[PDB]
Amino acid sequence: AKSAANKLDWAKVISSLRITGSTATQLSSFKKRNDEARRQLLELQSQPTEVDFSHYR
Amino acid sequence: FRDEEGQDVLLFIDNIFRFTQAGSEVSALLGRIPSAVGYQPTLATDMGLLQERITTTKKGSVTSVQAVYVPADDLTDPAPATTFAHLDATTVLSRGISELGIYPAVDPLDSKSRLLDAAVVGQEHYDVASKVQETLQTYKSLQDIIAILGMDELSEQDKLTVERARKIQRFLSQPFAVAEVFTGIPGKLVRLKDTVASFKAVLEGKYDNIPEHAFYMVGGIEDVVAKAEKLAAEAN
Amino acid sequence: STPITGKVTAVIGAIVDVHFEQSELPAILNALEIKTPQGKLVLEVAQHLGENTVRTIAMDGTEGLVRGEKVLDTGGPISVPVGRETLGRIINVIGEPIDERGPIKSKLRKPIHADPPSFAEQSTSAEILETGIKVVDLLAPYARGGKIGLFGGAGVGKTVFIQELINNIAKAHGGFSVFTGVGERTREGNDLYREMKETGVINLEGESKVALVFGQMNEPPGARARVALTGLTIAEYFRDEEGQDVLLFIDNIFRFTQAGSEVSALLGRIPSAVGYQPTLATDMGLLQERITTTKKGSVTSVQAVYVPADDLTDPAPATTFAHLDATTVLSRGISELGIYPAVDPLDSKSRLLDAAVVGQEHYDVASKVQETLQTYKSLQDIIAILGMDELSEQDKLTVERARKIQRFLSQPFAVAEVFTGIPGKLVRLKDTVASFKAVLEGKYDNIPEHAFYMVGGIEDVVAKAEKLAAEAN
Amino acid sequence: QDLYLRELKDTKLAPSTLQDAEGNVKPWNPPQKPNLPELELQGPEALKAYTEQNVETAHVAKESEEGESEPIEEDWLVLDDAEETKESH
Amino acid sequence: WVRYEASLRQLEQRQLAKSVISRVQSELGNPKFQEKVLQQSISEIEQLLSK
Amino acid sequence: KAQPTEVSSILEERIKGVSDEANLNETGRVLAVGDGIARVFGLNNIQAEELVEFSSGVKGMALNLEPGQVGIVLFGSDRLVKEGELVKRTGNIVDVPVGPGLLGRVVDALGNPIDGKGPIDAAGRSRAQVKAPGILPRRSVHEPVQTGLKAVDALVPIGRGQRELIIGDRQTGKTAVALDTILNQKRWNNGSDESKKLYCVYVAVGQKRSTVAQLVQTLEQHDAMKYSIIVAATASEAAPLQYLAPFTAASIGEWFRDNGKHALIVYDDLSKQAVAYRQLSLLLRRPPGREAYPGDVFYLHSRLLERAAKLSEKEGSGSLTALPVIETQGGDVSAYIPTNVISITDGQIFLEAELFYKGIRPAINVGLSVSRVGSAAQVKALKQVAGSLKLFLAQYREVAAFAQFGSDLDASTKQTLVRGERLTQLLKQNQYSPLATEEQVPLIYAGVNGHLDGIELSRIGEFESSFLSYLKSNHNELLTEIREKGELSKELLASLKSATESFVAT
Amino acid sequence: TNVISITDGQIFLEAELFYKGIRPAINVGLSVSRVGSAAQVKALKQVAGSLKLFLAQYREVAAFAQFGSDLDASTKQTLVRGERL
Ligand SMILES: Nc1ncnc2c1ncn2[C@@H]1O[C@H](COP(=O)(O)OP(=O)(O)O)[C@@H](O)[C@H]1O
Ligand SMILES: Nc1ncnc2c1ncn2[C@@H]1O[C@H](COP(=O)(O)OP(=O)(O)O)[C@@H](O)[C@H]1O
Ligand SMILES: [Mg+2]
Ligand SMILES: [Mg+2]
Repeated sequence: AKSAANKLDWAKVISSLRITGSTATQLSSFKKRNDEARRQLLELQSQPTEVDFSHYR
Repeated sequence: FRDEEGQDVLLFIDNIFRFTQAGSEVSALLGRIPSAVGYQPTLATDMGLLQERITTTKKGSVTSVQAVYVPADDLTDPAPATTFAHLDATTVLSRGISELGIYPAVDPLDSKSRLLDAAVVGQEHYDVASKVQETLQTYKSLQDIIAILGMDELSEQDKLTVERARKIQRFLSQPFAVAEVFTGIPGKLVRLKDTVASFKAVLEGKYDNIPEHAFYMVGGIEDVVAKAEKLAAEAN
Repeated sequence: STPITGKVTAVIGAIVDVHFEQSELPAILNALEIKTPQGKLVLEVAQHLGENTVRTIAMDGTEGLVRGEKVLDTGGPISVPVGRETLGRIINVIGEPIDERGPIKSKLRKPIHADPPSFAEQSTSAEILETGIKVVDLLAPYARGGKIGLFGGAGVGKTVFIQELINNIAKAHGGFSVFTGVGERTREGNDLYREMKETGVINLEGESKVALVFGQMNEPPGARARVALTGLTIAEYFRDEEGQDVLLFIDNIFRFTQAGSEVSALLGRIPSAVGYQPTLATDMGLLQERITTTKKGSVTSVQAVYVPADDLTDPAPATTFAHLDATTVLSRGISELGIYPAVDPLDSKSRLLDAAVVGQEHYDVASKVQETLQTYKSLQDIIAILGMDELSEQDKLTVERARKIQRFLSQPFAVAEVFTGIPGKLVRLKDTVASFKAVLEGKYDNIPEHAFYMVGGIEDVVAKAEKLAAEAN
Repeated sequence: QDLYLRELKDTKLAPSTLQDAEGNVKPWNPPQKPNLPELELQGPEALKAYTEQNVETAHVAKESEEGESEPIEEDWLVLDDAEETKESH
Repeated sequence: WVRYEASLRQLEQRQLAKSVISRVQSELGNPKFQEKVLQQSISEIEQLLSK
Repeated sequence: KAQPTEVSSILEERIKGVSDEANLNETGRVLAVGDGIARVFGLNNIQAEELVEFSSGVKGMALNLEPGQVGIVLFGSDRLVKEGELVKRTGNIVDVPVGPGLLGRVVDALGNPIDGKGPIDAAGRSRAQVKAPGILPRRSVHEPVQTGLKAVDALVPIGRGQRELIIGDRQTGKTAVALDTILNQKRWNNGSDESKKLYCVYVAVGQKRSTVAQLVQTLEQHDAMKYSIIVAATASEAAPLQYLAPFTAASIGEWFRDNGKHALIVYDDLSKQAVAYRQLSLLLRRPPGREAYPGDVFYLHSRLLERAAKLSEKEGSGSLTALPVIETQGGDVSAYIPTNVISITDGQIFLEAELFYKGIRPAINVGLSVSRVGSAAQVKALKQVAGSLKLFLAQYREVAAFAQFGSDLDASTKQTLVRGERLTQLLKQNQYSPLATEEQVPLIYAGVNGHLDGIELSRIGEFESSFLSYLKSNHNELLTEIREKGELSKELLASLKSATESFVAT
Repeated sequence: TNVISITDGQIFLEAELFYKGIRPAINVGLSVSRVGSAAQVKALKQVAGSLKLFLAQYREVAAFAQFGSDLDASTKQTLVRGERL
């Protein structure tokens, strides 16, 4: 579902060779990238957030 | 097979050196004083007893191919060094040439055979092989002078000889059909006459302009020309 | 009780054969006593030869031993006094005090032969031991609970290196330290004992937080072999029963292997490679595995390996490399050019050189230092043959920078002021990593390489450069 | 088997007061009733952070801040800054 | 808590090993050198009855 | 604690039953016990290399059976054993417990648990000395072993049943690359497909106990101890234990191999096993061969390694992958033990300090590191796909042959030098960072197109991480496509080229 | 190697220095003392404290004599001092 959003974002980036000199658009890009990377890292590393009282207790 | 059946035999023994290794292995516990390099005292004896029974008699012929493993890449080890005298055609595979990318790894200098005679392979074949050998020898004598000082200091004739010998060394590599696992290029069957013609053409300087890469991992001189053309096409 | 009397049958150099009667055979490594006129001689049962004959190794000189002399079995292996009583005392292999300060009033005497603590280990190899030596604080960090090798051949400077290690660490360490002096110079031991006495490290009428073991190379092979074991007994008793972090100190761990080969030559064993004892690996592992962190307490080891004939491939130095968390290889070639200590920057190595423990900054600085030094060594051949001109600008800059770092690796030691002539410097880890980071960026390229010679931090480099540029020039 | 039964009840009675019966511990003088159940019960808490981790202190997530409701100054400043850089594309 | 309980099991095994010395000393002073000899003799007799 | 009680009762009842029916008469009596070995008279019916039990409790094993006396190597210290002590022959050749319960446990040479985690649950007992599979039962190595490091996977791939030697100098990354190979298997071992699961067996022969603790904790952290097996032969442990531990671990791996499972056994060190066996021979009165090494160090290494093979479908299609090590002395590849083991293993992985300090973090010496199965035992997406990935090794050899020492001939030579430098820059991989093939393939492809215009060599380290992140974002379809299908289609190659161009543009 | 490992210092004597003309030879750099430095005569220590530095400086400078040039004034002074030394 996220593929369309960043696909169009980098399509705008490919169009953005002419609006060069911007300050925080690229900064906001790395901000989104860092936030989504932290998303997928926390979702991958997240073990089942419950104590297995049947066995692990 | 040779004597009773009266048929030509190809006795392929892979790494015959294991026989002498096992002989030296059991010799220590057999109450035998070890020989040099910790080998059995009888190494020449039992090894020759094995090797002589491999021969062509009046009843049949045995075209045996025996691989020999040299310990520590040392060609002076007693087992292979003594095995050399028991062998008609010799093909030495040194690690150094293999390290340069030549996958057949056959060092062209010590790879010598008794058949290399003008009365056997022909005068032109002997001349081409001898010219190749002197080119590689001149290259090898110029290892250190090029490595530590530079190819620029050599004379124009010496530079030409060095580059021709580089081309030859690349041309020695040949695609083996069973070696597609490593090369990734289909194996080629270069004929004897084709090889002689290609190498006499290269020695004559006919293809000095062709880059050294085009001789890498190829078959005949036609394959060299095709690879050079492909390289020029992709380089643009 | 009933004494176990044995008769001497063979005296082969340092090895004595003892014959007993039926069912009185001492086990392997038991201690046997003979009442020699000069005192008592202790024999350790090395092998059972059969027919109720035991092959033993002498703890002292075998002169004056007559075949058939009575041999008394102590009932167990050699027992060395242990506890805080032994702190500040000098003890030989046997266990009797040799400091002429009266007998040691130790409550217990643990045997010198003990099993390793097995899998009671901890993976606590993450605490950097700040020694003050900038090269080891950067290239090969030392572990508080690990083992330090400190390799080197003749000369090189291994003894001053270890002495500097005590001077920087044991003065302000939270625990006790043990020095064994395995097959070294007796004058060196006397000087180093006096040095601790002056610093207050060993206070005769005081705490005296350090126990000393000796029996230097003037002693027979059996001594040089078992002095490491008795020092290990001291260290293990302090480590387990006292629960204290112990600073082991072995001045030459190689001498144990040398003595083992010496006795094996007379033990009827076919020699191993380079004529060593076949069990060299086995005894070496048994020795080193008594030096472990263990659940209770911790040990720092700190070895000093002598490479025979400056051969790093010698079987004993090759074997000890495995049993060492960090090593400090001192190369004689570096010693020739004068960079002291003569530690090889790209042969020391340490398991602690990982970003998780180091911090990814000091690790990167060390990696780039190794980069420059490896490139320098690779280019030495053409530098000698051709010169610096043939190299491109990048290679020339790299060679000059690597020369600067290699000069900077030299550090004055407080125990070597008589040799350097310059007061010793103790460089903190953060100081040296910052200094070498600044050097790597090229901030001090204009400064001559000689300003890095016998200096401490980068501030000392700047000071020396200014002095050379103004007062000298 | 005399070699068996006597060693068996010896190995049963020696820890009987230790484990089966509540007779403290006879083989060694130091008490065990107030030591492993009581003194070592906080052993995992002693090695770890007592009253800091075993309680699993739950910090409520801090509310994520934003533009702080600035619909005029922020937009105008962004437009002006983009105008400054648009003349030098 | 899991490896604390594991260490507790290790410690109780170690304390049983410590009490093993008292167990051994119990039979050391026990005049056991007569009943044990008879039992091992009759065990040997039973062993050789099959053979 | 009823468990110690009933286990003690059962063991003592078994002892009573053994005493009731023993009739041991030809049992031996020790004549002369040396340094960890004893010569014993008697045992007229002893089998060769049969386990024995000394009266002191130390176990033994019979290498040389001289007339009258037999040499017993002790699996422990010689403290307890004395002259005239009774020795009890176990009646069976030395074996090691094997099965799936060994997973998650650390055991000694004999297989006894040393991690203090309880008794070992074994599906059976397999001989420590087991004949290697014959010519027919094996199968050609085709299934790759995903090591997770770029250089070794691209240049010297390891497959199921292959024997690849990690030959190198001291502390040059041998056990490190062994560890990355060990850890990379967590991707498949956490799944359900047993045909892709690859159980691990580490052989810590000659390593110190602190190193083994480091190892076991490192495997514990990265969820790897559950599928790995640690056979530790401590240097302090008796030399016969060091000699035997790799054989017992080989039997343990053969258990997985014969049951349709794939096992990776890393014969780490094995030079310590070599010297331990040298000690065994040199106190067993066996005259040595070269440099005081006994005659059958070659036979020993070959017989031990040949047990690792890829079984055929008729034999369950199982595999047993060997990763032996050689600790060379000063980079001496041309030494007896090194070249001996190289002649056994299906290729070698060379590591020297030269490349280690030169920057190459895997320290992969592409020259002397060769794999005997290049096209096979490799991921299809990584083998040739675009052709250049196949002659990758030949290109590296060319780059070595015309490195900076060679004269920069022309623009083609400059481009070749830049390509080689960027490629060796790419191959560096941080420790404990197994990089999967679905992520390896885009990076290797980027080393052929878009590699030359890299902004400084040092920045390729962060460029690799950024390219991984780029492939993760709205390109995970490509990653899973190359992970699942295995081969790369023409449209897939075009998409990868487009992604590489888009990234290099940024 | 082992003898150096025992003794308290070494006095190396170059063969080329013997052949070059330096009759006592003695490599001033390789030769080194451990415990005689504290035992050295105090006046001799005062007058020879910097002698080691000058000889080391010559040992470094003599590797610069190939490119006979100005060589900077300091190196020329060190050479013209250490040769007389
Ligand atoms: N910090 C230092 N400063 C100057 N010289 C040193 C230093 N440390 C060691 N040395 C040198 O070490 C050499 C011999 O040292 P030592 O280690 O005692 O010999 P060995 O290793 O044979 O026992 C001497 O020549 C001395 O100059
Ligand atoms: N990615 C890496 N690959 C190899 N070695 C690394 C890596 N990162 C760090 N190292 C360092 O290199 C050393 C590797 O040596 P190691 O594999 O332990 O050899 P040995 O076990 O023979 O001593 C380690 O001590 C480690 O600190
Ligand atoms: Mg010394
Ligand atoms: Mg390793």
